Parts: sequence; C-alpha cells; structure tokens
Amino acid sequence: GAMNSSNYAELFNNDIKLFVDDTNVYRVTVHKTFEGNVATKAINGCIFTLNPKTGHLFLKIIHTSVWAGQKRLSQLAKWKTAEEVSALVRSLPKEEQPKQIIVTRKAMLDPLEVHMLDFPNIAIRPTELRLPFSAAMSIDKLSDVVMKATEPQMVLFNIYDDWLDRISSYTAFSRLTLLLRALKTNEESAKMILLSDPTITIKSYHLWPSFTDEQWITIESQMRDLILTEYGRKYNV
Amino acid sequence: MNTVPFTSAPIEVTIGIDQYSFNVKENQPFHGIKDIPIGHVHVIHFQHADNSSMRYGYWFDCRMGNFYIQYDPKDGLYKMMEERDGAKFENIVHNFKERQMMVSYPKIDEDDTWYNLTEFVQMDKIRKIVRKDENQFSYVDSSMTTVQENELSDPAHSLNYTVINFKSREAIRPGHEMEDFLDKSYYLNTVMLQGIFKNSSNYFGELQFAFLNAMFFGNYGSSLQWHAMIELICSSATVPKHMLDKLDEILYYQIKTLPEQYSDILLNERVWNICLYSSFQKNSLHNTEKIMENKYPELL
Ligand SMILES: CS(=O)(=O)Nc1ccccc1CN
Repeated sequence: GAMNSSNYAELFNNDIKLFVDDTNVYRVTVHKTFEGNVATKAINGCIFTLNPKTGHLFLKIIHTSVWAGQKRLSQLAKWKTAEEVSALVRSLPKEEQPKQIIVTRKAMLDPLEVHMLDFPNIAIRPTELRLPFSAAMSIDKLSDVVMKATEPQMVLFNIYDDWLDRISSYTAFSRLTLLLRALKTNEESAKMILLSDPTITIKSYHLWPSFTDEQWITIESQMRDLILTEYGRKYNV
Repeated sequence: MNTVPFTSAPIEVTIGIDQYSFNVKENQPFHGIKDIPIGHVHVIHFQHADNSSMRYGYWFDCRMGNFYIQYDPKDGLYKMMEERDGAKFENIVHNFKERQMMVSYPKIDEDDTWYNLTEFVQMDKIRKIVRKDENQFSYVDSSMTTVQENELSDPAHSLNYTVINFKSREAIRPGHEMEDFLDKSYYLNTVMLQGIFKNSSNYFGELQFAFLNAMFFGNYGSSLQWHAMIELICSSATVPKHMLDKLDEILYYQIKTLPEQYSDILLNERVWNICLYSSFQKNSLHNTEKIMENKYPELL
C-alpha cells in the first residue's frame, strides 16, 4: 500500500526500490506581456528518481522543447514522467529492475500504473512521508546540468557521495532529507552553512563537501537550528 | 399471450414478474401467471417470506418452450422446468385458467416500461452470460459472482459478463498510454464494439441485463458491470450520435424504474457525477441528467 513512518526501515532492505519525484519536471517563470496580460515561459526541468539504499540518482533532464505545441502541460508532465520512468526500467537489466516504485505525489499513481502495465509485479505505491526532493535544484551541480542542457539527457549521480563507506543507508537518507529540508526552508542560509568554511571543499566527483564525521555532526546541528529558527520566524514563536 | 403455471405454492413467497410483484401465502391456491406478453424476454423472481436471503429467479422467453414452476422441498426453492408434452401443458393451463387460479400480467396499455428496459436484451445473449446449456431459461441469484470478480469462485455458477478494466493492456495501446486512458474511444469502438460485441445493440443488451440483475436480485457484480459500461461510453470523446441518443433513453427508463428507496445502494456517486458533469458526454445525456437531478439530487 502506502509508505509511512510505520514501515520506514523497508526503504533500506534488499528489495530494489525507487522514489520518483515529479515536482521539478514542468517549471515556469510567470511574466507580464507587452499588452499587460500574463504568460509563462518554461525552463528546463528534471525527473528525480532515487534508490534510497544505494544513493543512485537517475536524473532525467526535461528540456523545454518537449512542451512545444502541447496543451495542458501540468497534466502532460505527469504522463511524460511516467513514460520516462517506464523507459528507464525497461533499460535496466532484469536483476536491476525495481520491485517497487514509490511516488512522492499521489497524482503520479495512475500515469505510472498505466505506463507499467507490462510489469504487473512491480508495485506502484504512494507515501505519507513529506519528502523534500523538490529542493534537488538547490544542489548546485544538479541545477547546473539541468540549466545547461540543450537536449534531453539522463545524468547519473550518487546523491550520498562516499558516505556509505562510513554510515548506513538509513543514516545517509536521514542526512540527505535534513539537508534538503533545510535548503527548501532557507536556501541562502543552508548554503552558507555548507560552504562557510573555505578549507572544506567539494570534490570534483561529489555533490556535497568533504566533511569529517565530527564536522557532519556540527553541520547537521546547524541545519536543525536553521529549520527551527525558520519555524519560529514563520509562526512567531 | 403465454402462461407460466405453478404446480403449487407450498411456502410463503413474494413473486416478481418483470417489474411487478405480489405476495403468495403458504399453501395459497396459486397456480401461476397468465397473459404474459409475447415478444420480450421476461424474469420471474422470488423472495421467501421466512428467509429474505437469496432473491433468485429465471430469465425466459415463452417463444422458446412451455415453462412451469414447481417447488422442490429438497433444494428449498421454486424451480423452473420445461414441459415437452404440449398437449399435457395446454390441458394443465386451461384447467387452472377455468378455475381462475392465476394472476394476470398486469400491463397497462399506455405503458412501454418493460420494452424500454429490455429493448436490446435477447435470450440467446443471456444464455452466454449465464451458462447452463441444458435449459432454455437462465437462473440468476443475489449471490452469484462475475468472472471478473472471480479473477480478483465456482465457475459453473458465475455471470460471464464481458470484462471491462480501464487499467489493463486490453484498454491501453502501447505508446498511446495517456491518450487511451484519458479518452477511452479506442477501447469502446475498436476493442469492445468492433471486436467483442460486434455492434452497439449487443453492448446495450448486456448493459440492460446487468442493470436488471442489479435491481431485481441486488446482485453486486451486475451493478459494477452496469456502471462500467456506462462509464466506458461517457469517458469516450468519439461515440456515434445514435449510440448517445439511445444511451440517454436507456438510462432514463432505468432511473425512472429504480425504487427510490434502493437508490443509495444501486447508484455509484462517483460514476454518475463524473458521467453527468465531468465526462466528454456531460452534455449529451439530457433526459437522464434531468430525471437524475429531479429524483436523486442528493447523490449529486
Ligand atoms: C393465485 S390466485 O388464485 O390468487 N389468483 C386469483 C386471480 C384472480 C382472482 C382471484 C384469484 C384468487 N382469489
């Protein structure tokens, strides 16, 4: 069925699974026209497809040309997402195909179920977790590859860098969701925290800085403080 | 006019004949139903006074044989049987009519209700949904499941309606996923009409039979089938104009006949609101929308 806090360790078991988030597929800027009406301009987007056990991220870049001449784009975006996830599954060897795909938004269930009818044994599930994957475009190297794309493209990343050499996938997922929640709540301050110390750098082959174990504890504390600080600013607490 | 005699009525029972019904007391001198209109299928149905569990009954057409009802004290139900001795049968009926031991099928001359509910229903198609080839009539009851229900358990006692499933490979062409899911015209026109049913008359016959089994027996799988066959049409952007006009008439008479007090269990809110107010055909069912809004405005 649906995925929640009761069955949370299921994410880190040995059954291959993917999260799919479609919140950055169809992206627009809204502006005034010369006549004073309002129009949208699409910008490149991405599908965020993540294995939470291994950290492997299949980032399908959605180039603005896919919307040309199409109507009802917010509806089309869900079906394009499901089309691309289905194509990804079919591209993987059988032993790498997921046994479950967890969508972060319930509106993706029917499009994905329909595109995956050929795979009756892959479960398509919603979740009651509120996951901050929309903030993926706050990760500088991911935003850069999306914005520079001139055509459709798939780029593979490990969203955990090398963390699994030192921590479990449960802890790595918790660190990722804390970082992304902080970037979603106050992007400027979160990036300040992550980069304030110029002696800690991001390796060329990594997304996040090369913090020691003790430095990650400090960073994580500062991110929790940031989230709490913004919560107090929001609700006047 | 044809006649279905009863050997006797040993147990108290409410007897239905098409949309009519009457009560028979235990051991009352009741010997059947006369003046049954030729030209239509009919259903004779039962609900025992001491155990309303299991409504059951029989679909038949008097042009196909001479049929009678006899209670079976072992199996505990009124059974339909065929009499092959025509002279015996005529003699039995004449005696019971002379003694005025039969109810008359009470059709008002002005009243086309039964024709309107059975216009496309044919005994030959009934006998393919309800499989018991040794009889010319077909038994249905409240509890019988459909083939589709069994997939999701005795196959000999099932209702073999045509399986309709909107999230199935039959309904969705590889490469046209969004198109076929949001506009079911392919599935309606190519898969179902051209492929399975052959013509719209056979499709409407099955739809009408599903409705009638839902209404007369409280058969849940029949109700599911009726709504699925409506939704498939309403969710198609391309439907022949003659089919939409006929559907409106079919549904109008079904909604008109439904007991007001059964509307809560026989009508699916989601399907009807979708069909009348959101679907491609939301403006094509004028007669049905008007009777629905005036008779069951709560459901909407
Ligand atoms: C079955 S039955 O016998 O009650 N029928 C019937 C029909 C017409 C008039 C009178 C009767 C019986 N009182």
